[PDB]
Amino acid sequence: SQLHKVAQRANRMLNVLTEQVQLQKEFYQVYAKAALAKLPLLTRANVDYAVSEMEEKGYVFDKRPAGSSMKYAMSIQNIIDIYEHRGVPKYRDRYSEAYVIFISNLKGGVSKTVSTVSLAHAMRAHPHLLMEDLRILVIDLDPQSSATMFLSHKHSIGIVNATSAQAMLQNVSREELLEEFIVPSVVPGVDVMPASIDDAFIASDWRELCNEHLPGQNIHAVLKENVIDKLKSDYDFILVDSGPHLDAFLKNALASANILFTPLPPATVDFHSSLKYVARLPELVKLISDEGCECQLATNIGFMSKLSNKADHKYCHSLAKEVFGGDMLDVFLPRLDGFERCGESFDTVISANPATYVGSADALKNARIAAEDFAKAVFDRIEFIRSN
Amino acid sequence: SQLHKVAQRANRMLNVLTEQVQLQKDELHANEFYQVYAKAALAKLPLLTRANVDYAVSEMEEKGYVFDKRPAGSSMKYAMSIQNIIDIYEHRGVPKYRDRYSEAYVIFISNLKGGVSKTVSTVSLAHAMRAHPHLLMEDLRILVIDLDPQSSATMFLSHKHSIGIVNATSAQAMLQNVSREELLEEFIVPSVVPGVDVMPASIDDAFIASDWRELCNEHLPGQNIHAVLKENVIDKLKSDYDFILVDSGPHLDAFLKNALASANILFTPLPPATVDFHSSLKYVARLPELVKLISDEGCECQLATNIGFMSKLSNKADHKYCHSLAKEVFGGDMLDVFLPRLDGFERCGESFDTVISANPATYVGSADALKNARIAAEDFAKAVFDRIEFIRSN
Ligand SMILES: Nc1ncnc2c1ncn2[C@@H]1O[C@H](COP(=O)(O)OP(=O)(O)O)[C@@H](O)[C@H]1O
Ligand SMILES: Nc1ncnc2c1ncn2[C@@H]1O[C@H](COP(=O)(O)OP(=O)(O)O)[C@@H](O)[C@H]1O
Ligand SMILES: Nc1ncnc2c1ncn2[C@@H]1O[C@H](COP(=O)(O)OP(=O)(O)O)[C@@H](O)[C@H]1O
Ligand SMILES: Nc1ncnc2c1ncn2[C@@H]1O[C@H](COP(=O)(O)OP(=O)(O)O)[C@@H](O)[C@H]1O
Ligand SMILES: [Mg+2]
Ligand SMILES: [Mg+2]
Repeated sequence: SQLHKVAQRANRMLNVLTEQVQLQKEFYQVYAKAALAKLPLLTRANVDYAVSEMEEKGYVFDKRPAGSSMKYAMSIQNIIDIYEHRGVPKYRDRYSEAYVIFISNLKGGVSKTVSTVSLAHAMRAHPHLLMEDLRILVIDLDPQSSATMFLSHKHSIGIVNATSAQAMLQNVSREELLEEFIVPSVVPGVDVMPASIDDAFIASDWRELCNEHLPGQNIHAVLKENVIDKLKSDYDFILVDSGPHLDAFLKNALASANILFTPLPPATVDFHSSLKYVARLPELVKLISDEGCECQLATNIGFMSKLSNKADHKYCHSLAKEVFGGDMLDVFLPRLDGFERCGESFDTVISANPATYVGSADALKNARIAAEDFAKAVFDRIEFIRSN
Repeated sequence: SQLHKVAQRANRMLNVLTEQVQLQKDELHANEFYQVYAKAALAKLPLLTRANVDYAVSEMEEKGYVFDKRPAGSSMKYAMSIQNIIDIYEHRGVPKYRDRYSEAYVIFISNLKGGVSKTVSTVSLAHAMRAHPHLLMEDLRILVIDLDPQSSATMFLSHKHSIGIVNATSAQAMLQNVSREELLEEFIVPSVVPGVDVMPASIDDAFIASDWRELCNEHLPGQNIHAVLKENVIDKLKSDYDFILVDSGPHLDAFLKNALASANILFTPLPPATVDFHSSLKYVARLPELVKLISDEGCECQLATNIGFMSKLSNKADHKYCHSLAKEVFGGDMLDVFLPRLDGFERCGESFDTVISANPATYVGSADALKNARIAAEDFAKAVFDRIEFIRSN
């Protein structure tokens, strides 16, 4: 019974490791005052007018020493406050309930996680969307916790116990969710409900686990009802990311989504595997419905992901347009060195500090712009869907 | 309901692309594996000498055996393939592995924490043992059973256009319960290295894992749901392979339980980062419980032991520390060799090549890098082979 023998030493080392991590436990972006004029609706004159009026009222802007005289170091919140002061409404002023996005595809490694966390940070901080003052939550439902690691700071969560899966089973109050399950990401305004390796055991025993702690509740509606419905007034966008496993987490994510996006890989074979997922989607929803709840799933938008300037890639892109037609996004996510490098250190191209970036400055810049163009394209497609 | 319309079109496009893929398929040739040895280098191998190699070659040629030769400047020179070397050992009367072990030994490199190298380790172990310079006299027959719908093992083992669109998968074989002969002819496919075969996987298997219980009750009425891989596949191929390695995704589902119930031994790749190592130890502590659950609902696992090894290890300060903790946890069951993080592995990984199969004439990296990683795979495979020999012979 040596498995027990090694298992017991393992159990003891865990407590030793947990102590080592708990004994170890920021956005870089600021704007010069003059730089705000480049933003929509702002001018050098109206920014100075709003700034002086706010300071007269008592507001204090962030500043940082610039050699001799000290200068304004506008944070994203400072900019958002300036738009508010000037009477520009926020996104929540026209939509009164969180919209749920699920970037999904049974084929793994196609960028579900990177496009998810990039979309969240880039919508928040997009130059043209700051006036929208977006509140965004990313719910991680993959036990591998890739979204969690991208959104938090290494020595911030350390060992996570309160996970999205735990919240689903415990069925707590809006207040407890906000206070004990949700954690802020590196970019203020974007939050994450983390995941951990222990959730793999939760997924495995979902049936029985639901009978015990959630007697009578439909097994596919647990995330929507015990978590998302309680946070509907606290966020403008809620993005769910799960692993590629066709299990309870994936089904609960599907049942809670308002819209789906499918990242489409460009290599003929990966594209082929992705189409099988696209072809069986209606089958999965039917299955969910027939045995419980209905998905208020609007449409499924496709976008090429990790696209390169290669004959075969352009060819599959041609085929994707044919398959998705109108539901094809006009913007794609290019394969770029910036995404690759940031991916290595679990940074989003929006959160990576350019001063620390171990790579070409241009590569980081180009990737940020790609993420911004993709986020703007997604935001506008969603605006069209919700405005009609 | 445009969801149905997009699906319809996706389906039509699928059929189109299937045909286009099938037409591009290129049949694989066993005599194409790149590795060849100079006749003179054979004397460096175990049990061979300059004189007994010269005698063996001459005696074999006299019986009609023909060794390939290639122009090398001023003369044509022998280009010895691994099969030619295996045949020289046989000519000399050296027994093979199957002459002392008559049933396949099942290995499962497992860990619920993902990206720890379960796949690259499995695939590198399979190719590197078969083609290890010091294990050629064993003439090994190795099968890799891919049970991950993402099919990473399948991709590493085959050539892009050698396999085509996959339908006959490991998961399908488990449900169809076909004969030994049908498995050998319709499901098993050869990898780029002769002697190492693969039972492939495909994205469709994700639906099979999800509906497992209903599918078993329907296609396999009355059979224990944890005993399917062992009884419908592996037990039938026991005389056909020396080692059978199983690779599944990092999901606690039927494929992983079926692999556990089938293995003779387990290896746990242990990642070097504190938190990853931490997630791995949670898996190691829960193993007994996993095995116990399977025992309670059906079959008993015959898992000998669980050997741990450091994977993607770097000569770093923090890594050295976790390596110490791993020793304390696994103790005598820690392998002495580790798989280091190396650019060769990373580059080969991007093109789904094994560092054993990668042709140095095509490698888009430094020659030293590929060579270093090939040697690291060979050292790891020999250590694993030696450890299993000790267990099986004592
Ligand atoms: N556009 C891109 N360009 C370059 N690398 C990318 C891009 N999108 C994702 N990646 C990288 O590809 C891998 C797979 O992406 P990931 O988001 O984890 O996929 P899923 O979430 O599909 O498994 C990661 O290692 C990631 O850093
Ligand atoms: N924000 C995060 N939260 C949790 N885990 C993380 C985070 N960022 C990275 N990780 C995990 O920790 C590891 C850190 O890599 P490592 O090379 O040890 O880092 P450093 O060199 O930062 O110690 C990764 O392989 C990953 O599994
Ligand atoms: N020793 C290594 N050095 C460098 N890269 C490695 C090494 N082992 C694995 N990798 C790379 O790490 C990734 C994860 O390995 P993989 O075998 O797929 O893990 P699992 O099978 O753990 O999901 C792949 O991109 C792979 O090529
Ligand atoms: N042996 C294989 N069998 C099936 N799919 C493979 C195999 N080797 C690689 N692949 C898949 O095909 C892709 C090949 O990359 P890609 O950039 O399209 O290649 P090329 O540029 O070779 O067309 C990988 O991302 C992987 O998903
Ligand atoms: Mg992911
Ligand atoms: Mg794998």
